[PDB]
Amino acid sequence: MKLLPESLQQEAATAAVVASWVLWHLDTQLLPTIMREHKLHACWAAAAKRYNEKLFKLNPSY
Amino acid sequence: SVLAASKMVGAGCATIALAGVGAGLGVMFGSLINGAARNPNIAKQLVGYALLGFALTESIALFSLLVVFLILFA
Amino acid sequence: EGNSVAGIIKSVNETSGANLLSSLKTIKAQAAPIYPAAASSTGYSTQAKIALFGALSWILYRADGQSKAHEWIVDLNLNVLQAAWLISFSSLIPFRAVYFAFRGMAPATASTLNGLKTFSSISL
Amino acid sequence: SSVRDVKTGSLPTNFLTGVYRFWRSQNPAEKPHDPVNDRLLPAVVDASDKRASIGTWATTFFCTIISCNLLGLMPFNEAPTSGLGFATGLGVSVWATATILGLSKTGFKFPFIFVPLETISYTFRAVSLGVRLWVNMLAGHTLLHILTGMALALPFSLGFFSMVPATFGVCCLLSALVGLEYLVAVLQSGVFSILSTVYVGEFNHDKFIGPAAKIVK
Amino acid sequence: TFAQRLNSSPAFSSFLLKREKAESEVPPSELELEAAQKAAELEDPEVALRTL
Amino acid sequence: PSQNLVSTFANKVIVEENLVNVAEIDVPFWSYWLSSAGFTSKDAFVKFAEAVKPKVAALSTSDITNLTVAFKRANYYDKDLFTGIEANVSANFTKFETEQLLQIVATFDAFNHSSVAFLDDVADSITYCNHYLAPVRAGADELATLLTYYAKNGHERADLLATVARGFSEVSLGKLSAAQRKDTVLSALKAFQTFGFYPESIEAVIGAALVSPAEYSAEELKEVEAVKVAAENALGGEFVLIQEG
Amino acid sequence: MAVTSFLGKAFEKYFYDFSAYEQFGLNRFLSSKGQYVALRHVGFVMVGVNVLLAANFPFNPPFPTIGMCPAGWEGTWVCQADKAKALEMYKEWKKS
Amino acid sequence: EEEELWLLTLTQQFKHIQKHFGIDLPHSVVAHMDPLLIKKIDWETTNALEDFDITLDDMGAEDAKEQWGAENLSHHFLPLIRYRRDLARKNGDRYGPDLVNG
Amino acid sequence: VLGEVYLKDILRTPPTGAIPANVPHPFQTSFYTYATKKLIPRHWYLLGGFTFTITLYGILDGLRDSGKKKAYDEAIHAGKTPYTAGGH
Amino acid sequence: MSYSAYFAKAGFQFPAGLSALVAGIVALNVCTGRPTKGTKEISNAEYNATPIGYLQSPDQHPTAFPKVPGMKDVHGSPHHH
Ligand SMILES: [Zn+2]
Repeated sequence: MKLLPESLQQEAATAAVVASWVLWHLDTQLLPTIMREHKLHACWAAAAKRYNEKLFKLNPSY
Repeated sequence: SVLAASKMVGAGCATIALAGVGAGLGVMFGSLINGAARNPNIAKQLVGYALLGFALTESIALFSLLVVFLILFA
Repeated sequence: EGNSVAGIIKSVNETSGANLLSSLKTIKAQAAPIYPAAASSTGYSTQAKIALFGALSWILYRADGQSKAHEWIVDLNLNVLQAAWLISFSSLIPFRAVYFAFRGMAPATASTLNGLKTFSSISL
Repeated sequence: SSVRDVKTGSLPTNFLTGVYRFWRSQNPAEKPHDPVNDRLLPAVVDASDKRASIGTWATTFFCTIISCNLLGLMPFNEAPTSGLGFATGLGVSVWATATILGLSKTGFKFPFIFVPLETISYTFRAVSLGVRLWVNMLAGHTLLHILTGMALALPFSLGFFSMVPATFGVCCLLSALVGLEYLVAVLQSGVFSILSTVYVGEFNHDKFIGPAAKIVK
Repeated sequence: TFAQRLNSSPAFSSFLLKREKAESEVPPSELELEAAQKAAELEDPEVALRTL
Repeated sequence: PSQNLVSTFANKVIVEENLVNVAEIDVPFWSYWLSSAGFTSKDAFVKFAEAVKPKVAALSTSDITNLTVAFKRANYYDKDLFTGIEANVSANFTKFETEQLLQIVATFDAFNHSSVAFLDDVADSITYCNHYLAPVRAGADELATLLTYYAKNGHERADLLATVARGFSEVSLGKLSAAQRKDTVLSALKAFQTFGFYPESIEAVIGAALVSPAEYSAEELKEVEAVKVAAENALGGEFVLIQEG
Repeated sequence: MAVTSFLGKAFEKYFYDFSAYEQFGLNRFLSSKGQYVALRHVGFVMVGVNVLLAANFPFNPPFPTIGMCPAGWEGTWVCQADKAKALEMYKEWKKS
Repeated sequence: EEEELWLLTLTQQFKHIQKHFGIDLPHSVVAHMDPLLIKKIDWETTNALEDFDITLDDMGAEDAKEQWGAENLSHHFLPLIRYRRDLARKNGDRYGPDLVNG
Repeated sequence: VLGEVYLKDILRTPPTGAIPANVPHPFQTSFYTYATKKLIPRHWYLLGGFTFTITLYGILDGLRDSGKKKAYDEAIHAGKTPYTAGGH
Repeated sequence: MSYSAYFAKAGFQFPAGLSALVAGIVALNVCTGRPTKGTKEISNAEYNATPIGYLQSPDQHPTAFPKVPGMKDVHGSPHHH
């Protein structure tokens, strides 16, 4: 049993590579998709009242 | 091999700090039970504090164990 | 691919009065969204076969290195102790409740879409 | 150059939405004194520009650390986190990220014997953040290996199918230990990211460039 | 209903959710069931014209 | 004998004609990067304009704003080309982003080129087709260029004014230098007085002239005070400065 | 004709339908289903460690014995604590 | 039936989204049906404002959250706005909402 | 009437012909846009932290190699073996 | 109907930039600068001089399922000082 590895810098660079890939994949592939779903639902839920009142005012059918 | 003998003796004397950290951790978890009994409406908040508290408390155990490793396998 | 409602309008205006009630179902089926039917079941993907063969090669390589190791038998028994928990998680975890809990984690799936109402966008 | 199609409402999307909203909620934005409207909206957008992305960073660290921590519990696998350089490199990385943010706030200027004592107390966060998670992963694997040898010894020196109750008891103890290792894997990933959020939120505070001139009524 | 649409979703075709039903987690209301019946009745457009 | 050879190779192959003849494949790309590197010669851009002129109407939005910025830097105005660019912008205005439209409107404001349909499509694209915080990321000189463009052409669009008034604040005006801030404040206040539109964010313009009135002359201060009194009457109160606290 | 389709359907039928808690009628011996899951977990561990030890044996264990042998190797080449001595004793035991 | 295409396409698009959204709707069908909403959403992720509705919740800004949602779906009224503006242009008048004093 | 040309790229119906391709984010398209728009302006603190930890661990590897080479040098100068051979 | 068959059409797919992740981990594990663990960079004359079994140290070839802990598969260099 050894505490230290063969190279501390190699393991540190492995951690940096893995975490930087998780950062790029999060910011680039995951967070656009997440925010497309979330901001569609949130924009509709935040604008339902104003949207329906504006469309009710525009609608000449009544 | 008097150095390795003292390594075994020193690691066995080194892990005494786990007693104090276990007594403190049990005090903190018993207070978590108490604080959930006082006000359960915020209980899922309190457990979070407990975990965070356990977190920092656990670190005092690991700085013990690290010294044990620094005694045993350095 | 044009507007489907514009196709509904053109197809309804293009029919005669005698043909309208007969052709309403076909005008409905023409401007209805494509839900693509199930294709023929094929082989596994290139990436799926790469994943399975790479997982098997990693498992074999790690089991070989665990055999070569100094405390080899406790390595091969740690594998049994971990596979036991992977077995017991398939039996313990309430996967329907876990699915709906994760659905509650995101606000997009926690509630229904509250958006356009019918009375605002009606056209008499 | 063509991206893949995603089903809306998938379980990984919902899980990562909840995780991101959690680590984003750890450092909430401050309410301004003025009401938020179009006069205050560039001040709000610049406040969000000056705030560091601790939600993205904490989600990054949570996902990578829980992935390595759970890799430690798959068969034929050890955690990368149980390595010293990996876990303590992540810890020194979070401490240096917080320090680089706090230095850049102070104009890239480095910071009455209270200042070296607080310097050592702050500098020990670099040791503690990585050594905690690394020590927990190393201790759990080491404890399992020592415990497994004792369990193996019981049926090696008492017959394969000749000692059922003691072998059953020690395998119950080993199985409860592996369940504890699952709990410790999840907990230490969450602890690393919570302490990451508090360490960077010590320096996340910035000036709100609000309105300097207004119509009073 | 929303539960029937969840049962027809891909997520309930996956292996860990083959035998599960979404009604057992949250059942549909009486309004939701009668509105699913009413919408199935009004899926014929000629019936909708006559009804209106 | 290599020096006579390199003198023969240096005056016949590496010339401006082969430079503008290799720049025919992707001409908004090449005109953009050659104009940024500093190559602003007239005859090359005369060649470049008839290079793009067929294929303008099917260009991308990034290539349109690249070509328009390049011809802004070369200062060469081709009426049929900018009619083609204006028709491209008016054709697919929903695809254009606000920063691209601000660069395009800056080029169309350097010359006096405008249609009614182009102005309505740019205002519709900035207002409706783009994010409402896109003027916040703009920089107040670009927005003041757009405001003076719409004021010069007399096109009144109150929704576009309410959109690009959002970009004027303490932040975006504080990003500018002092002369550029004075020019931007004068342009924005003149355009807002032309339109008769005094939003709640005009005061961040007015304050940017009144926190530092040392750079402003007396007639410019009279103009700023005229817009200040007009905004006081429109917004419904009196204009104070806020101190540090 | 396909192999992975039958493998998926067969593992589904084994995972979901095949239940030895009701097929063997273990509801009389055990209280609940979760107790059966815990005992099947620990029984999986016991059978696995016995198959590994039973698989390849007789060998000098790298894990610490508590001073107990397998009752057939008092001091041959399996219970030896020194490893080089156990190696040469294994060699003179393998020559036989 | 002067403007029934615009109202009926709004009804049909929202009915399909609301029918399929959290269940099985692909992202491609959403970006086909509402491309400008996806564009305005991508602007927030691009310009590091992907937590802007969380920021408006942290600041307690319910009016600004309503304005944010209404300004993201503001393009749904753009076909009607352009049609009525072209009608008023052919009649020779000005469009009412375009003017500051309208 | 309000034609289809007013609805051209603003507002579309659900697809009847085929399901289109997914519209990429600008970050999914190019790494240059991600790097210049979000990775460097927002995450340069994290990148500087990774750079600092790799630099610092290279320094620690240098110190460990210097101490190890020093021990090896005095071991071969003392005439003894620096390493234990062992038993195979 | 539903879009279930549309998603069943697409097979298993990797995370989008996983090839860059595996390339970075492999490039960290093979481009180290130092030689392979256990091995020593010797001269070309010494490499061409020695046979295969003498060049292999016994510490680098452990026995697969060793009956005794410390069994090595090869016995290298009986000719030594
Ligand atoms: Zn292990």
